[PDB]
Amino acid sequence: QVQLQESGPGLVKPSQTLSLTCTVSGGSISSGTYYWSWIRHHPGKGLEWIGYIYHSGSAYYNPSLESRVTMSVDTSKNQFSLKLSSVTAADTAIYYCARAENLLSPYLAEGFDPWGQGTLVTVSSASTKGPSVFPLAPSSGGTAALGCLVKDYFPEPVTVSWNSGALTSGVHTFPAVLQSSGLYSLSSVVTVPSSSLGTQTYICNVNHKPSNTKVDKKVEPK
Amino acid sequence: VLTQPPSASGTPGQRVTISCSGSTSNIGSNAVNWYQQLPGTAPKLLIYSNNQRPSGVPDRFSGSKSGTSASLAISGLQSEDEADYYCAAWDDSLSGSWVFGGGTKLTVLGQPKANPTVTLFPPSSEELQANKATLVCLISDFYPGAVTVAWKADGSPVKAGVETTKPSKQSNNKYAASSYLSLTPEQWKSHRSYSCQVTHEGSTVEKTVAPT
Amino acid sequence: PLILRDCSVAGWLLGNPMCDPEWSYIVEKANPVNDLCYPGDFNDYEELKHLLSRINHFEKIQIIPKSSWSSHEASLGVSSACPYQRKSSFFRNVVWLIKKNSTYPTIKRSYNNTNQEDLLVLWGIHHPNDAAEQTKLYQNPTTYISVGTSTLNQRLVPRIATRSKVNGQSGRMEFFWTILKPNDAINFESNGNFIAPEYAYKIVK
Ligand SMILES: *[C@@H]1O[C@H](CO)[C@@H](O)[C@H](O)[C@H]1NC(C)=O
Ligand SMILES: *[C@@H]1O[C@H](CO)[C@@H](O)[C@H](O)[C@H]1NC(C)=O
Repeated sequence: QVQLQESGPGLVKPSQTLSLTCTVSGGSISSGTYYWSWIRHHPGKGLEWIGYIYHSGSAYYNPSLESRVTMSVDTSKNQFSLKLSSVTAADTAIYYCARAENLLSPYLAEGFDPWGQGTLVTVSSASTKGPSVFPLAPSSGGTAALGCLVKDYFPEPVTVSWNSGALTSGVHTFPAVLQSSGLYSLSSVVTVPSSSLGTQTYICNVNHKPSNTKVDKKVEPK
Repeated sequence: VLTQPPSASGTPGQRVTISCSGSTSNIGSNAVNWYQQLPGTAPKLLIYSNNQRPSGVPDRFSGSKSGTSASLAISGLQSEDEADYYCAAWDDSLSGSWVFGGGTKLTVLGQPKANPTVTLFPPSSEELQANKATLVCLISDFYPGAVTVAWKADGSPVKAGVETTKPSKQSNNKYAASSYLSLTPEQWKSHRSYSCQVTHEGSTVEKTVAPT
Repeated sequence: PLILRDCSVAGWLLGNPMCDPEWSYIVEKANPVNDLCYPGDFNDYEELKHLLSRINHFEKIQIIPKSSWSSHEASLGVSSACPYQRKSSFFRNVVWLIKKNSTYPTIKRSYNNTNQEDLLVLWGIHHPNDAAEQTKLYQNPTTYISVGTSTLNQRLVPRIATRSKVNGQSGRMEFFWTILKPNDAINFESNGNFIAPEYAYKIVK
């Protein structure tokens, strides 16, 4: 099972260059006759193929993006990468890497498989902003809900875990609301036994990679 | 570029077909692929070379092409098939590229009702100490995906400073939403209580919190 | 002793993947099911069929290793028209060379027949369907193939033109052969559209 992983989500200012990297694991980028591909999903639109590249260097691009696009391969790091120049808000998207697995001709490869998990790239002139995190305390022999509120960050995404991932049962992280200020906020809540409130510690772990912000918050009764 | 119906639906056990209309330069000249995107995941390959399935894709998914049109038939429809389905083909125009249809959202109807769990949180001590106040109304695990949220201070309604998300499809095909009410610490302390009222299907639930 | 088949002599000598050492003559179907998987033509076909009569000793040998192409791509020359076990392939005794890192340097290769048997050497030319196809495969827009032995001179030019689709392909491949005499050399020069020899055949009559 070959696996693909895009580099982390981020902000790019308009007219600058978006750079992404895909790391391949479980197989060699230079093994087999595959093309290594980038595909993006603009919010509320569809899928758009950007292009793909062979391990020895030749590449083929979507003609609507060709003049701004360059890809490259780094066989020693087992990576391939994408540069998209002169970006605007039209380039805000989830960017996926993928392996085009089945050659039908020397340059035509189909069957994108596997894909990475995408990476969200936001094109904006606004500054990155890390969240403030507040505990949502449980108030109660049954079950109690507790959570944490992740306020005023930009851009998306944040991830929330509980007790470093040891706690997954009953965890709901809700989609963010977009405030009129242009900042996001979200909540994560976990449902736990009321009995354990006195003896068990609950810490939510908030990660906001676009600003390199990691915040832990203890959520305790009252 | 390729044209797909924006929606399609069926009830469990049925056969649903999803059409993809192209031109001579793309579907008419080249192999068609289909991709399935479940909620919260990346697309996955479903059909390549017009009608071939990768390992782990059952016979119930059947691809076909004729002329400048392609079709995906999903037999024995299951609740887990709710997803966006994309067709794709190489297009010979302008020296060539892969193109996608706009995607078809497939809904499987007849799923069991589930009313939402509503949790209301007051502002935290820490937030109040920072001279702000947010009430958080969390609404989860409901089906189907339509809810109404209204807020109240004491018995009087409140409209200002409310932000509510659109209901979003979870991985288990149920839905989640939230609503936020922004107050000054002073308004929070001036009233006896605040309430969040959620109506879904024919049920209305009101939750209330009060400064301690 | 005769040789009977359900393939063409062309597809068998080229190594058509769909097709799996001494004889008096060859008799072949008028319309074999496996001829040229990638559509095209085989030059002087009947003359070659007549030459392969009453042959004694027939052995395929490697004369230009597929691995010897350092600045062109030898692994991309496959086609869905030439499937082998549901994956795209190509004739196995010639190599469809492709540009490499967006470049197609001029090829200058010679092979001196240092055996003592005659060698039957096969090669080809690719006629793409349009100018965009020519860029995608070879980079160089305007190309040639030069072939020379002591008895033969070819100065070929591919014809870029759209044909009717056959096995999915609107382009064409055209194949040539010669008998290379012991201690003569065949000389190839090309900047595109060259289907190079890999395996050749020893012929004793
Ligand atoms: C491929 O060509 C690029 C120029 O576009 C050059 O910078 C690079 O060194 C070449 N790659 C290899 C592996 O030779
Ligand atoms: C082939 O090699 C032999 C031995 O090295 C040499 O005598 C002969 O001239 C060569 N033939 C050609 C055409 O170069």
